[PDB]
Amino acid sequence: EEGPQVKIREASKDNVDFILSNVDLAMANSLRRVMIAEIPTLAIDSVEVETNTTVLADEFIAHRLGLIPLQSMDIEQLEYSRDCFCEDHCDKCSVVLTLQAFGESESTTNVYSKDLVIVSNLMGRNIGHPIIQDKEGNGVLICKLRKGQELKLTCVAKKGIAKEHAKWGPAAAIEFEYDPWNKLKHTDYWYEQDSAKEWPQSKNCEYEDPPNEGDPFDYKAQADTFYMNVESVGSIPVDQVVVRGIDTLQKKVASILLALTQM
Amino acid sequence: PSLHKMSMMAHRVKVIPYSTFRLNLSVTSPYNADFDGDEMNLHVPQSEETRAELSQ
Amino acid sequence: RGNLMGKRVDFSARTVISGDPNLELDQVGVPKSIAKTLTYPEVVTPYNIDRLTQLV
Amino acid sequence: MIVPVRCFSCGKVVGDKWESYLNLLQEDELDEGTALSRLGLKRYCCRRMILTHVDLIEKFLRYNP
Amino acid sequence: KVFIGRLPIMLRSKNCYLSEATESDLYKLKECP
Amino acid sequence: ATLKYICAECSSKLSLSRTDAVRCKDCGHRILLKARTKRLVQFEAR
Amino acid sequence: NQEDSMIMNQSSIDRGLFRSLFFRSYMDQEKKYGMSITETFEKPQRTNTLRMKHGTYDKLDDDGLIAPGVRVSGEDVIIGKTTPISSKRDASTPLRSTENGIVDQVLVTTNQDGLKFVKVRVRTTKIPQIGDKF
Amino acid sequence: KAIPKDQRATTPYMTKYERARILGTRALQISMNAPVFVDLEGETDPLRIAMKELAEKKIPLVIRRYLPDGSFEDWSVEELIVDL
RNA sequence: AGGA
Ligand SMILES: [Mg+2]
Ligand SMILES: [Zn+2]
Ligand SMILES: [Zn+2]
Ligand SMILES: [Zn+2]
Repeated sequence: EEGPQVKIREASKDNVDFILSNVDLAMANSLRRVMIAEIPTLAIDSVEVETNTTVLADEFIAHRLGLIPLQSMDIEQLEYSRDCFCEDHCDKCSVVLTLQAFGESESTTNVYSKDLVIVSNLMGRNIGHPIIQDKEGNGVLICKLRKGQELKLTCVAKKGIAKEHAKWGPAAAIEFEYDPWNKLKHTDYWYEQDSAKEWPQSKNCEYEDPPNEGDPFDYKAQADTFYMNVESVGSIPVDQVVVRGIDTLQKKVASILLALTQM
Repeated sequence: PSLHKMSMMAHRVKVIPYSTFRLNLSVTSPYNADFDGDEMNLHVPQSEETRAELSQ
Repeated sequence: RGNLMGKRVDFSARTVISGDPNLELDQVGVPKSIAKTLTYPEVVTPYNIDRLTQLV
Repeated sequence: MIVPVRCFSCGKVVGDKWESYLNLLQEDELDEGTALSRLGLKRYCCRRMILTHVDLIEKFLRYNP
Repeated sequence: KVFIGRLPIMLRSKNCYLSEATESDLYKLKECP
Repeated sequence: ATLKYICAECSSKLSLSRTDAVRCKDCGHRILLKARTKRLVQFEAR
Repeated sequence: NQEDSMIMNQSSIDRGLFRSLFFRSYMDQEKKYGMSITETFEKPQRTNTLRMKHGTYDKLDDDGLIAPGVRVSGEDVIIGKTTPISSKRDASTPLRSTENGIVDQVLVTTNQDGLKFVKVRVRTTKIPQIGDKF
Repeated sequence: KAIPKDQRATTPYMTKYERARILGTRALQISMNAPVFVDLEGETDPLRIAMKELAEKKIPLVIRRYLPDGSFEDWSVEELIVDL
């Protein structure tokens, strides 16, 4: 249609399997990195603890809180607190979450990511909602309490990127493959008898033409056609994990173009 | 232990982050150090004269 | 043997060692904290006068 | 000691899946290898997260205050 | 009849409370089973 | 308001001061704890 | 990762890989001297002795104890105590100079002798760093 | 007793130790605001100033070399060869 | 009582 082309193989709420063609490996890999590391998300970043009568320590809990995925759809309209003008935080730069739990039951009382409450004003933007993918609708199991085991704490979720902490990681594992038949001779297969029998074929072997032995080595050949799979954690929908990745890398290069211009 | 004159050599400071003394790998052998949890001592000269002894 | 041939000494430091393929042979990675503790006595000379005033 | 939220290696949420896993074994009677797989834990990094977990929290809850 | 000092007892021995103690008692007693 | 020391076993609050006697009220045991500050502690989620 | 060193996944470290807890319990007591000349667990000020530690005494409560919530840091005084001499001398317990953390549990009990017995547990989270052994 | 210049027999070359101690000494003196015998062509480190002084053999120092008997031979830094 |  233009320059580098996409061909989606399988799509879902959580996963995007696709083929990227007419691209440099450098570009596919740069995008691979960008998706993992530089796409902004919203995650719990400060936790004021009012009371904790649990078997878990204040900071053990605090840590788990950061790892709880939050709706970061409209993350683009939330300011990075550092760039914001308020003494610490506000609605323009943060989502305030409250978590209050108590063992009323004789049986063990469970504390879930569902038990979170937004106390900040959202400005009608899609943000800070704890991501629930859970079948029974409970999300992450934060804690367990017996009886007089009370948990009272306040959360300040702030905009951030995986470079600062992997809690702002919007993507889980990103699958990446190229040249399933080693036509490029980019790997030297370790073997005992036969590299053909010993090394399993990948799915993508089908999507590419086998080399046919009675042919010379294509030194001319460069690497295009990349079989990838982006897995979302839920903070952002899979499509956006890809789109935003492309955008972030574009904006990143843009900064360099502008920096030259200011100079 | 310091069974060699090479178990005590003079180096250029490089101030870096993280709590470890960092050394070039080729200098490992003279000291007899490895990184399985070894610790090393550093002494700072105080005289222009003293430094000259180390450097020269 | 303990107080005269050997001595506990000031301007000394010690930590865990780890190797670096990006350091030069003759250099030593010093943690910021260790550099911030150890000190060198520099005499105020017209050459160093301005540098030193800023360090101060 | 209490289910890890997110798999250390890849970072896929694993926090929700504990009770669900423990249930696919008691009530559904299934073997560990199929239970994990039902829960969508494909990569072994994710599999090891649940498969090797030791929910010590329960033992801790057995003490009074 | 006559008190002749104190003998330090070894934990989980006959003369120790914990020997005849059950899992549930130990948890109440603040002892790890 | 105020619960200076808590009981180790029966977990009843105690609110005592110097020269009261280091023991629980209705419970024996001279153990006793300290009940966390009323000043909130803030932690980073990293 | 040359010569017995290793490369660790910082991403995993964040996710909770190899993080641990560290607790340390500082302890003290009120020593009685023949003629009922017992010690005192209190928050002292200048008031004659001046022979007292540098760490913020301001973290202590009237009982010479830090409340079990407070983030302690330098040689911050964890236990305040005084010794009378034939007057406030200082017998305070500061946080191990190097160490930092949070007050976990404070135990206010009795000695077999019937004396004021104190135990202060201080907790910290130790995250995998660059010189850490495995 | 002091061996005369025409009867000296120690190396006409400067020992590793001599050079190290000369540079250390001049560096120390320069650092203690002593007068510098050469143009500091932008130089600021007293060791680098000392190396410059020794380079032009403009150092007014003398190595008194003691022999096991106690006698000695005096050698100027101007006269000693620096093949090091 | 442990570490190289
Ligand atoms: Mg070793
Ligand atoms: Zn703001
Ligand atoms: Zn994983
Ligand atoms: Zn009681």
